[PDB]
Amino acid sequence: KAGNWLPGSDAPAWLPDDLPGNYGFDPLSLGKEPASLKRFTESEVIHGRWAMLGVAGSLAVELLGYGNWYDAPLWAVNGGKATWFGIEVPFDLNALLAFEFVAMAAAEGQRGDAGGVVYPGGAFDPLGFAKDSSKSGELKLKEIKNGRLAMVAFLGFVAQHAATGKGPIAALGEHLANPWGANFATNGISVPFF
Amino acid sequence: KAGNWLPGSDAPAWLPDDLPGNYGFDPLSLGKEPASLKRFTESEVIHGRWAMLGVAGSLAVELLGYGNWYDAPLWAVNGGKATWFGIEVPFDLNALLAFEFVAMAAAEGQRGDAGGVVYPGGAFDPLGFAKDSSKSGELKLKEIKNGRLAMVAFLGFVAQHAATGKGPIAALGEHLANPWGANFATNGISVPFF
Amino acid sequence: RQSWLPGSQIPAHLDTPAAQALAGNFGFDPLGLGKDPVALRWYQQAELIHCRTAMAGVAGILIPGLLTKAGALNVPEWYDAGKVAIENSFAPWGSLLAVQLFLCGFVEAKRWQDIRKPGSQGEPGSFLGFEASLKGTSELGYPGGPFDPLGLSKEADKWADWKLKEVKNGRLAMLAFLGFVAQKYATGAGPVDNLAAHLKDPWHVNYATNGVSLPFL
Amino acid sequence: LDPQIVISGSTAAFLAIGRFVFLGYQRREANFDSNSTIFATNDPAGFNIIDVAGWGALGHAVGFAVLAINSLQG
Amino acid sequence: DIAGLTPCSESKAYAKLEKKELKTLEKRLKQYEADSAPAVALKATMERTKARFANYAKAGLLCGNDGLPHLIADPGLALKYGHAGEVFIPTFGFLYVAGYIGYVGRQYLIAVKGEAKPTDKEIIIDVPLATKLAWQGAGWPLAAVQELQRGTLLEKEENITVSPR
Amino acid sequence: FGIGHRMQAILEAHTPPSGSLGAGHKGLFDTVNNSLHFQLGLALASVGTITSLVAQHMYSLPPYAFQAIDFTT
Amino acid sequence: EVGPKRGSLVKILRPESYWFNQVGKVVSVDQSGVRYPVVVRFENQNYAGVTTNNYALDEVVAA
Ligand code: CLA
Ligand code: CLA
Ligand code: CLA
Ligand code: CLA
Ligand SMILES: CC1=C[C@H](O)CC(C)(C)[C@H]1/C=C/C(C)=C/C=C/C(C)=C/C=C/C=C(C)/C=C/C=C(C)/C=C/C1=C(C)C[C@H](O)CC1(C)C
Ligand SMILES: CC1=C[C@H](O)CC(C)(C)[C@H]1/C=C/C(C)=C/C=C/C(C)=C/C=C/C=C(C)/C=C/C=C(C)/C=C/C1=C(C)C[C@H](O)CC1(C)C
Ligand SMILES: CC1=C[C@H](O)CC(C)(C)[C@H]1/C=C/C(C)=C/C=C/C(C)=C/C=C/C=C(C)/C=C/C=C(C)/C=C/C1=C(C)C[C@H](O)CC1(C)C
Ligand SMILES: CC1=C(/C=C/C(C)=C/C=C/C(C)=C\C=C\C=C(C)\C=C\C=C(C)\C=C\C2=C(C)C[C@H](O)CC2(C)C)C(C)(C)CCC1
Ligand SMILES: CC1=C(/C=C/C(C)=C/C=C/C(C)=C/C=C/C=C(C)/C=C/C=C(C)/C=C/C2=C(C)CCCC2(C)C)C(C)(C)CCC1
Ligand SMILES: CCCCCCCCCCCCO[C@@H]1O[C@H](CO)[C@@H](O[C@H]2O[C@H](CO)[C@@H](O)[C@H](O)[C@H]2O)[C@H](O)[C@H]1O
Repeated sequence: KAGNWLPGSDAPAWLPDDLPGNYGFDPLSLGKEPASLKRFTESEVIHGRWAMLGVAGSLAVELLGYGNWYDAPLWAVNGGKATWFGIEVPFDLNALLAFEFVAMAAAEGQRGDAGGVVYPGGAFDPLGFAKDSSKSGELKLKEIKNGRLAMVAFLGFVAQHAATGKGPIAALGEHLANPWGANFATNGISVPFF
Repeated sequence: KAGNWLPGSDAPAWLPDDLPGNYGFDPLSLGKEPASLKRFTESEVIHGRWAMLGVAGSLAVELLGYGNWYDAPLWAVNGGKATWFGIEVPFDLNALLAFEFVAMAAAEGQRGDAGGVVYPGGAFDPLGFAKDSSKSGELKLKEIKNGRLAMVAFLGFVAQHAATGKGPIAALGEHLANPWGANFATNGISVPFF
Repeated sequence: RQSWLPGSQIPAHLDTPAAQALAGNFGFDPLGLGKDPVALRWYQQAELIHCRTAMAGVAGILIPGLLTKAGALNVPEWYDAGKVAIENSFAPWGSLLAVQLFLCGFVEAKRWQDIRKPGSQGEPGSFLGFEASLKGTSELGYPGGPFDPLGLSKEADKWADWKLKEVKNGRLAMLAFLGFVAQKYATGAGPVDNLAAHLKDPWHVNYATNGVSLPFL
Repeated sequence: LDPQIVISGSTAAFLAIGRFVFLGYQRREANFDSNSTIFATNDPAGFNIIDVAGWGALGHAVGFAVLAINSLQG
Repeated sequence: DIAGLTPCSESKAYAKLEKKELKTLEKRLKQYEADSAPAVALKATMERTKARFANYAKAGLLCGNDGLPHLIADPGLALKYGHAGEVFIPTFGFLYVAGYIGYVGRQYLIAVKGEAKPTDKEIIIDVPLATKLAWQGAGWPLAAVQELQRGTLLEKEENITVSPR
Repeated sequence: FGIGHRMQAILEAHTPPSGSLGAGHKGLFDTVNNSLHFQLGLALASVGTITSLVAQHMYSLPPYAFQAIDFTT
Repeated sequence: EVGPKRGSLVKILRPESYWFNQVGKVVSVDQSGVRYPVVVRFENQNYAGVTTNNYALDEVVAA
C-alpha cells in the first residue's frame, strides 16, 4: 500500500493492495462494489489528469501575465478577441464550440469504445517510460498523487476566487504579504461568525 | 561510549557502544526502536553539519563588517541588491528561490536515494582524512560534538536576538564590557518578575 | 473503601475490579451514566482531559490574578484578558482560532484514534520515526515518551498516589472555573476581588447577599 | 451569419460523429435494448436511412439553435 | 430588520396598543373607589401590563405593522441578530424535557417487563421504582447516545411481528 | 425502425449496485403494462397535481384578458 | 420425541398467525402424524382473546 490515511486504522478489505495510491481512504464505502470500484479508478485517473492540465494552465496564464483563469473567457461575452500567448486567435466563440465539440466527441468516443482503458501506452507513450510493468507501479503512484493534489488545488482555486475575487497568484502574494491578516478566516465569506 | 551525561546513571540498552557521541542521553526514549534510531542518527549528523555551516557563516559575516545574520535578507524587503563580500549580485529574490529549490531538491534527492547514508566518502573526501576505519571513530566523535555545539550556538543566536535585538558579536562585546549589567537576566523577558 | 456518602449503596458498576482501578473511585454515580464499561472508559478519558484542561486554565487565571493583586504582575481579569490580548496582537481572533482549531484537531484526532485502538499510533513508517514514542502505556489516558520527560511515572510505588493527586486536584479545578463563571455573573468582579471582599466581612458578603443566588430572599 | 453554411456544417458534423464515432456505441446499445421492416443498406458500416434521419435531425436542431442564438445578438 | 420588521421599542403601533390597553383598564378603574379590592386588582393588572410591554421591548423582539411581536424560527437569523431566545433555546429546552419523559417511561417499561405480571405494574404504578428512574433520568441524552452506539436501543427485525403482506 | 428505447430495458438497467433498492425496477414494466389500475392511479396522481398547478398558476398569473378584475370568476 | 421439548420457548413462523415472530412456550407435541402437533401457549392474547394455538413442526423454531 501507499500508506495509511488514518494511522492505526484497519484498511478496507475491498481495496486491493496493488492499486496505485491505496491509502485505505474510503469511510463512506463507496468503492465497496467491485464494479463501482473499477469505474472509480479510471474516473479518478481521468479527473487527476484533467485537473493537472487545468491547474498548470491556470498557473501559467497568471505567471506569464495574461490574467487569471476566471477572466480568460471574458473576451467572448463583451466584444473581444481571444489571445493565446499574446497572439490574436482568428476564431470566434461559435467556431470554438464546433471544433471543441467535434474533437472532444471523437477522442472521448474512442476512449469510451476502448472499454475503460486506464493505461493505454503505445502511441501515448512515445518515450517508453513505462515499457516494463515492473517499474510502472511506482510511476503510477506519482501520477495519482499529483492528480489528487491538482484536484484539491483546482477546488481551492474556485473556492478562493468565489470568496475573494482574486487569482491564485494574487491571493498567494497577498497571503505572503500578510499571513495572519489575509487567509480564509479573514475574508468574511468562509466563516460567517469570525 | 563517549561518556555519561548524568553521572551515576546507567546507560540505556538501546544505544550501541560503537555509536559516535554516545553519552547515554535519552530520557524520553525516543530512539528506543532501531528503525527510529537510524533516521534520528542521520538527522542529527545532517543537523550538526548544517548548524556548523550556519554558525560559521553568521560569525564570519558579523566579524567582517557586513551586518549580522538577521539583517542579511533585509535587502529583499525594502528594495535592494544582495552583496557577497562587498560584491554586488544581480539575482533577485524570485530567481534565488527557484535556483536554490532546484539545486537543493536535486542534491537532497540524490542523498536520500542512497538509503540513508551518513558517511558516503569517496568524492566527498578527496583528501582521504578518513581512509582507515581505525581513526574514523575518533573523528566522527569530533564531528558530532562540534555539530551539537553548533546547534546549541545557533539556538542561542536566535534566542539572544529575539531577546535583545543585537547580533552575536555585538552581544559578546556588550557582555565583555559589562558582565553583571548585561546578561540574560537583564534583558527584561527571560526573568519576568525581575 | 472510601465513599462519597457514608451509608449509601455504592453502584455495582463502580465496585468491579476494573472500575476500582480508576483513580478517585468514591462510588459517586447517582444517575448511573457509567453502567456500561465502554461508556465508563470513554467518560474516564473525558474526565482526565477535563481535569488537565481545567487545572491549566484555573492556574492561568488564579496565579496571574494573585500576582496582579500584589506588585508582581499587571495581568487583567480573565473575563477581559481576551480583548486586551487581541488589541495589541498580530492576528485577529478568527484567524487565530482557525490555526488553533487545526493544530488542536490534529492531536485530538490522534488521541481519539488511540482511544479507539490503544497503541495504534505506533504504526511503523507513519510519523517520521516518532511513532515509536507515540504508543501510550498500559493505562489509557496515561502516555509516556515525549510526555512525562522527568520519568516520574516509572516508579509504581508512588504511581497509584500520583494519579490520585491528579484527578482530585483536577476535579477541584473543574469546580473553581465554574465558580469563576458564577461569581462573574453575580458580583461583576474577579475571583481575587471576591475572595478579599468575603475575607473583609464574611457574615455579610457572600452568595446569600448578592441578590442573585437567592431570588426568594 | 450564413444560414446555409451553419446548417450544412452542423448536419455534416453530426452525421460524421454518428457514422465514425458513436455508431459502434449506438449499435451496442440498440442490440442490448431487448413486426418490423429491415432497412438494409449497402453502407459498409450499416449506417442506414433511419440513422441518417436521426443524426440529420440532431444536426439541424443544433444548427438552428446556434443560428437563433447568433440572431439574438448576445 | 429581518423580513422588513421593526423593533418593538421603536414601533408606533406597539406603543399605541400599550396605550389602548392601559386606557381600557383605566376606564374600568374610573368607576370604583381608590382603596377597594377592584381598584387594587385593576392597578395590579395595569402594572403587569406595563411590565410586560417593557419586558417585551427590552428583550429585543421584532414587531410588525400590527405592533405585535414576531418570532424568528431560522437558526441563522436568530443567532446573527440576537433572536435565539425565541425559537432555538426553547427548542432545546423542550427536547430535553420531552426526551427526559420518554426515557424515564421506556426505562420503567423495560424494568417491569422482566417481572411476573408486567401488566399489573402498568396499571398499579410502582412508586419507588418510578421515582428512582425519574431521578436517574437527568442523564438521558448521554445514556441514549450510549444505548444507540452499543446497538441496544433498537430491536431486531426478526423479533418484531408484521402482517402477512 | 431499430432506433429508440425499450422501457423494459431502461427499467431493468436501473438498479443501484449496493443493493439499497433490492432488485431495483426489475419486472416493473410487466406489472405496469399488464395492470390498468396502476396506470389509472399514475394518471390520476399526475392529473390531480396538474389540476392544483393550474389553480395556483391561474390565480397568480392570469392568462386571460380582464380576468383579475373579475373577482367572482 | 419428535418436535421441540416440552416447556421450551419457540418462535412462530406462520405468516398469518397473530404471534408471528413472537416467542411462546411449548405445552405438548402430538406423537401421531397430525398436521399441527406442536401446542404453543403465549403470554399475550390475540384479538379473539385466545392464548394458545397449534403449529406444525416446520412452523416453529427454537428461539
Ligand atoms: C493544494 C492545496 C491548497 C493550498 C496550497 C492552498 C493555499 C492557499 N489558500 Mg486555499 N483552498 C483549498 C486548498 C489549498 N489552498 C481548498 C481545497 C479549498 C476549498 C475548501 C480552499 C479554499 C480557500 C479559500 C476560501 C481561501 C483560500 C486561500 C488560500 C491562501 C491563504 C491560506 C488559506 O487561508 O487557505 C486555507 C485553506 C484551507 C482551510 C483548506 C486547505 C486544504 C488542505 C488542508 C490543504 C491541502 C493539503 C496540504 C498541501 C497539506 C496539508 C497538511 C497539513 C494539514 C498538516 C493560500 C496561498 C485564501 C485566500 O484567498 O488568500 C487570501 C482564501 O480566502 N483557500
Ligand atoms: C534535532 C537534532 C537532533 C537529533 C535528530 C538528535 C538525535 C539523537 N541524539 Mg542528540 N543532541 C542534539 C540534537 C539532536 N540529536 C543537540 C543540539 C545536543 C546538544 C544539547 C544533543 C546531544 C546529545 C547527546 C549527549 C546524546 C544525543 C544522543 C542522540 C541519539 C539518541 C536517540 C534519541 O535520544 O532520540 C532522538 C532525538 C530526537 C528525535 C530529537 C527530538 C527533537 C526534540 C523535539 C527537541 C526539543 C527541544 C526544543 C524544541 C528546544 C527548542 C525550544 C523551543 C522553545 C523553540 C539520537 C540519534 C545520544 C547518543 O547516543 O548519541 C548518538 C546522546 O548521548 N544527543
Ligand atoms: C429546517 C430548514 C432550514 C431552512 C429552510 C433554512 C433556511 C435558511 N437558512 Mg438555515 N439552518 C438550519 C435549517 C434551515 N435553514 C439548521 C438546522 C441550522 C443549524 C445547523 C441552520 C443554520 C443556519 C446558519 C448559520 C445560517 C442559515 C442561513 C439560512 C438562510 C439562507 C441560507 C440557505 O438557504 O441555505 C441553507 C442553510 C444552511 C446550509 C446553513 C449554512 C448557511 C449557508 C452556508 C449560507 C450562509 C452564507 C451567507 C450567510 C448567506 C447570506 C449572505 C448575506 C445575505 C449575508 C435561509 C433562509 C444563513 C443566514 O441567512 O444567516 C442569517 C446562515 O448563515 N441557517
Ligand atoms: C413510555 C411512554 C411512551 C414513549 C417513550 C413513546 C414514544 C413514542 N411514541 Mg407513543 N404513546 C404513549 C406513550 C409513549 N410513547 C401513550 C401512553 C400513548 C397513548 C396516548 C401513545 C400513543 C402514540 C401514538 C398514536 C403515536 C405514538 C408515537 C411514538 C413515537 C414518536 C414520538 C412521539 O412522541 O409521538 C407521540 C406520543 C404521544 C403523543 C403520547 C405520549 C404520551 C405520554 C407523554 C407518555 C408518558 C407515558 C407514561 C405515563 C410515563 C411513564 C410513567 C412511568 C415512569 C410509571 C415514539 C417512539 C407515534 C408513532 O407511531 O411513531 C412513529 C404515534 O403515531 N405514541
Ligand atoms: C475519495 C472519497 C471516498 C470517500 O468514501 C467519500 C469522500 C470523502 C466523499 C471521497 C472524497 C472525494 C473528493 C475529495 C472528491 C473531490 C474531487 C475533486 C476536487 C475533483 C476535481 C476535479 C477538477 C477538475 C477535473 C478540473 C479541471 C480543470 C480544468 C479542465 C480547467 C480548465 C481551464 C483552464 C485551464 C483555465 C481557463 O482559464 C479556464 C478553464 C477552461 C476552465
Ligand atoms: C536528544 C534528545 C532526545 C531526548 O530523549 C529528549 C530531548 C531532550 C528532547 C533531546 C534533545 C533535543 C535537542 C537539544 C534538540 C535541539 C536541536 C537543535 C538546537 C537543532 C538546531 C539546528 C540548527 C540548525 C540546523 C541551524 C542552521 C543554520 C543555518 C542553516 C543558518 C543559515 C543562515 C546563515 C548562514 C546566516 C544568514 O544570515 C541567514 C541564514 C541563511 C539563515
Ligand atoms: C459526576 C457526575 C455523574 C453523576 O451521575 C451526575 C452528575 C452530578 C451530573 C455528575 C457531576 C458532574 C459535574 C459536577 C460536572 C462538572 C464538570 C465541570 C464543572 C467541568 C468544567 C471544566 C472546566 C474547564 C475545562 C475549564 C477550563 C478553563 C480554561 C481553559 C480557561 C481559560 C482561560 C484562561 C486561562 C484565562 C483567559 O483570560 C480566559 C480563558 C481563555 C477563559
Ligand atoms: C432518545 C429518545 C427516543 C428516540 C428517538 C429517536 C429514535 C429518534 C430518531 C430519529 C431519526 C431516525 C431520524 C431523525 C431525523 C431528524 C431530522 C431530519 C430533523 C432535522 C432538523 C431540522 C431540518 C431543523 C430543525 C430546526 C432547529 C434545529 C431549531 C428550530 O427548531 C427551528 C428548526 C425547525 C429550523 C426514545 C427512545 C423514544 C426515548 C426518549 C428520547
Ligand atoms: C452516400 C455516400 C456519402 C454520403 C452523402 C450524403 C450527402 C449524405 C447525406 C445526407 C443528408 C444531407 C441528410 C440531411 C438530413 C436532414 C434531416 C434528417 C433533417 C431534419 C429536420 C428536423 C428534425 C428539423 C426540425 C426543426 C424544425 C422543422 C423547425 C425549427 C426547429 C427544428 C430545427 C427542430 C459520402 C459522399 C459521404 C461517401 C460516399 C457514399
Ligand atoms: C463542462 C462541459 C464539459 C463536460 C462535458 C460532459 C459531456 C458528457 C457526455 C457523455 C457522453 C456519453 O458518451 C458515451 O458514454 C458511454 C458510457 O460511458 C460510452 O460507452 C462506453 O462505456 C460503457 C460503459 O462504461 C460501455 O457499456 C460501452 O459499450 C462503451 O462504449 C460511449 O463510448 C460514449 O459515447
